[PDB]
Amino acid sequence: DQLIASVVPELLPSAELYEDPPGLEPLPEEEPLIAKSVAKRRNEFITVRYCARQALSVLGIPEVPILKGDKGQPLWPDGIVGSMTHTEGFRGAVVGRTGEVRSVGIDAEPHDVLPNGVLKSIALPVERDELDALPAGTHWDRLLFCAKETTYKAWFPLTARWLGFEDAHITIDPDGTFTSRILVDGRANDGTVLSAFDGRWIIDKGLILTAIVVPKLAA
Ligand SMILES: [Mg+2]
Ligand SMILES: [Mg+2]
Repeated sequence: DQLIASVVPELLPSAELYEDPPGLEPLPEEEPLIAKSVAKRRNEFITVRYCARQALSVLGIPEVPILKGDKGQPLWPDGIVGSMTHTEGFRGAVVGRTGEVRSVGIDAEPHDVLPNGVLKSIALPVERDELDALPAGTHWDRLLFCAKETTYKAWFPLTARWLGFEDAHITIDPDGTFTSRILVDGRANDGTVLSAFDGRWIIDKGLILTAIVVPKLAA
């Protein structure tokens, strides 16, 4: 009953953990990336890459470092796309072949009200009214935050550009889907235009997991 696996296609292997297993190490090439980091950050960095290497192995890729670009993005092997996320009680990664999908993003958050002031900073005025109308029993504010994070993670590998909270309008459906409408220039690096993303969401184990897969276009 893994969360990521329940919201991405079977052809995108994923792996996740809810605690840091004892004894894990970064690969040698990864050590400089967390040398200056606090211990909590070291732990999540190491464990999420353990998960990513597990998923990569399913695609036939043996142990390899996963470094980071200047904008924080993970640097995947040739022919691979993927995404990672970590929060209190969750580390997760998903990967896929560029021959199968264009991009993927995921995000995890605890299923609770957003911290004070955060919803105001992330939500368009219309989004706030929309969330107020969704069915009781779900922290839709936190789900919106997650979906916004996921939208940027799926977007950046295809554009190499920023996407702020105000640059996409996210509509959440109670049925476990959402849509992200892009409000900025959507020209992508493959010549196409990105105007909207389709996403999926699940709440389980006290956590929200959101995911966007950007499909390949028809030939
Ligand atoms: Mg994190
Ligand atoms: Mg996040």
